[PDB]
Amino acid sequence: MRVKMHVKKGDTVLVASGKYKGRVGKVKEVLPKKYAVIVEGVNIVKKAVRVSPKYPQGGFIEKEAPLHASKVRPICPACGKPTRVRKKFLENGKKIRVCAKCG
Amino acid sequence: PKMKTHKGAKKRVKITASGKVVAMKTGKRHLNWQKSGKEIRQKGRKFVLAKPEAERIKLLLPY
Amino acid sequence: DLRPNPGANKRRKRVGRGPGSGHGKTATRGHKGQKSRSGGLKDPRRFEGGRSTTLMRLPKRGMQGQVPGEIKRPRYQGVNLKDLARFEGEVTPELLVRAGLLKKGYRLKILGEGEAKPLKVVAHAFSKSALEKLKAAGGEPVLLEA
Amino acid sequence: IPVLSPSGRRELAADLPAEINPHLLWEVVRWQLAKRRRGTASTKTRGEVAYSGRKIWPQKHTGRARHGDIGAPIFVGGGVVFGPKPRDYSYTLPKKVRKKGLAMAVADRAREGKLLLVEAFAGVNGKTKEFLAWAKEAGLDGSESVLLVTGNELVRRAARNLPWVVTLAPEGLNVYDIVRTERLVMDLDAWEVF
RNA sequence: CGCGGGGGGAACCUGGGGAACUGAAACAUCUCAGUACCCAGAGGAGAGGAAAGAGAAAUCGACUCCCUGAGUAGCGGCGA
RNA sequence: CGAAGCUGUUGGGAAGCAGCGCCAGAGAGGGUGAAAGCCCCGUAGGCGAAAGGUGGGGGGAUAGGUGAGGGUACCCGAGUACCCCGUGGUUCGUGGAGCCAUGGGGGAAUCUGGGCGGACCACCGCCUAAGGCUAAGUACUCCGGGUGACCGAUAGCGCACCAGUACCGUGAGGGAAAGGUGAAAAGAACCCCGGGAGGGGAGUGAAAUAGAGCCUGAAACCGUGGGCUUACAAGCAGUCACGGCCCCGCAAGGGGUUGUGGCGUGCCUAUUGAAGCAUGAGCCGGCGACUCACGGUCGUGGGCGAGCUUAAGCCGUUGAG
RNA sequence: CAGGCGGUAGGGGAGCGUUCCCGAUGCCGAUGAAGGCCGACCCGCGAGGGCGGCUGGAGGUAAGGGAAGUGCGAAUGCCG
Repeated sequence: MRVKMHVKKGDTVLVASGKYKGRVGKVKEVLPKKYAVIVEGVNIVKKAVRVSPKYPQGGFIEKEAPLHASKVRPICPACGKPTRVRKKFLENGKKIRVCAKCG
Repeated sequence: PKMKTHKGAKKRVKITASGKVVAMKTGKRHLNWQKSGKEIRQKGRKFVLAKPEAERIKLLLPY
Repeated sequence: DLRPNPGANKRRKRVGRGPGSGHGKTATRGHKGQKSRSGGLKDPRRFEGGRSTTLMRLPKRGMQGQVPGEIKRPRYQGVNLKDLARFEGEVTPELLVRAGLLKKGYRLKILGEGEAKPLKVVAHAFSKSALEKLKAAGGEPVLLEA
Repeated sequence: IPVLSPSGRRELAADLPAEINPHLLWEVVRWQLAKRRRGTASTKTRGEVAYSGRKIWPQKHTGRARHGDIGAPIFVGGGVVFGPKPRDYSYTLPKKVRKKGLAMAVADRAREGKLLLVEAFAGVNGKTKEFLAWAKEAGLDGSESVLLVTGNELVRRAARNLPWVVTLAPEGLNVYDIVRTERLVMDLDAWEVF
């Protein structure tokens, strides 16, 4: 394969692949595609330790990898990110847009 | 593969049209009998009554 | 068209074979008291004989088996009429042989049996038969000489 | 075949008198089809196969079981027989049939609804949709299948994804797939081949 | 001083050395085989290579690879 | 860079469906919580490659190569050819065997000369040895690729798991076994058995006949425990028979087992000749053996049919041609 | 309807069971492909084919015919 998926927090956007509702980003790696952003409620019961809040049983989490989300752009729907010829920044850029030059 | 037919056999025999296995025989090879008397003469050709079949084959490429 | 169960056109049969089995006549060979099945089983090209296969003979036809070459002579080609009395326009080889059928023939010879239109056709050598069929009743030419 | 300017086209003279040789037709055709398909696999063992430890165990006694040749074509890794052979065998035929076949076939496939403007427009000849726009303005729709010969890159670099349909251009001939189809169109009788 | 070069590299080169089993329903010519296989330089190629040619045709016109010729000519205890 | 709808009701969960809206020179393929074009990765395509460096065509191309004839008139690859013997190659094993290198001695000649058209003389023909260099179109594979009616992890590659290891060797040598929880370890919390080990609950958990020689899990080998059998008794043992003896069908019966009576010499390989202590048979599973190339040659549906059939290429073939 | 019918090798007739092909941008398919344990119905003389139940956990390939490393009790066989 290869290292090509998404980006950083900002807002990202939670969805319903069996979960529902939408929220902001958090963190994300590409190797296996795994990452996080609160919401996804999952608890990993710890072992016979204690150092931490105490012995065994874990807590809150998150969990996913592949596709299955979106981005912010209120009212109407959302689009992509075009280019630059003689406008604002030289001939580069792009920070998630509605369909004009914002988000 | 190939099967390069055998010259010798073909050095003598022939299938007279009819597919008949016919050719020369063996005998009057310059007497090899002696006796001034008489006989030798007798000679000719002849088919084969059971082998002939076989033969013709190893000569289906050369003809 | 379609794939309207296009089986076949009557008779064929891929009649394959197979290893061993216990059905019908499967499993056997046919022989015994006749040893001959080997890793390089005979072959089997005629083989056997057990009597020089009547090869007690000998060759007499002496005219070949020499070595480098054979007998070198320009082609020897005769003929017959009942083959193309059809067209003529001008009966000359190449136009024929070189066409329809028939192969090279340096020197030309002619005959056959049937009849035809006695018309001049290449003749690097012909037969009396044609003479009459192309004399006071036909047309014949001449040979090479070059 | 058009209905704009040109209007009218009929044929079958070819040889209506006979037309009854289906047997051999389909048959052999089927044959070469198999050929093309690449069939490359190997066979192994013969004498050696693997440069074995070369000869080994005893005899007389031995592990009770007989043996000498370390070729042990008895396990799932030893010699066996020649099942495949990259020699997918190169058999074939001519054009003296590359013809007659489809002849009788389409004739009856004309009783189906052949036709073939021999050259028709559609529009941008490069925009898929619009091409079909002449599919409807003609009378076709994904169901009874068909094909066609368009000797021009034009509609080629256009027809793109031709499901249920043809989208040819060059010349190779694909009767078979027409079997699973029906109607069709041509690029000049000449394009087919004199 | 200069390089070269020993040394290196799966097949494919060139060369120099060069078997036996097996066939021949024994066996000694012949066979496998100039194969297996050793040693020999180099290249990705290599080897080869330009007529003291072919051959019979008032002829063709460097050398290599394929097309057949031709399994023909022939080799041969003319035996395999 | 790229192309284009969802939706609720049920459904673990929805790639389920209707009502229908959609880009589509681009519906290849890998795929993300149940059989997904409009969804992560692509696929028509056409952008462009460098700084690094960097393999070279085309272009130009540089020093380094390119008239005709006429008579004078001497001059050119030697221990060389041609003899010779032993020769090898040549299809050429002596044979009427030339020419190639000849190992051995002989042993010249240089164009009004010199080699071959397979013996010694006579006519005629193309070439000019004994300097060496020479591309192109040729072979090839560990991998890169692709694909591959290529195998698909007791395969295949020895080998997808840290093997050319354990290991056996002395060298050489030789060679193993050993892939698979799951959408996510989320991999076990806690408390009573407690030697750590190995237990029960609970929880996560769509799923613990889901938890670490855990995928699904048969077969030889295991009895808990159930049901039908048995201590006068003789047998390849199984069968067929009335009978009785426990599940199931209202019924008809269907069953399971067996009493006795009857009945019973097996099985796989060899041969005048078998069941046979003539062989083999651990046991169950599991692997196992004439294609196919090419080549020869009788039939079969066929077409052409005195006529009936083109290799090796060249354009082209996603493909095909 | 007469007839035929045991029958080793051999030699015919098919049929059957057994893995890729297109059909496969066609069709079942989680109210299940696939394994299976069971089946004491139906179809197959057989080959088998079914045909439906419970365990079973991710795919299958129609009619058709087109290709075949199989139609394996065993060889003191290979192995586990």
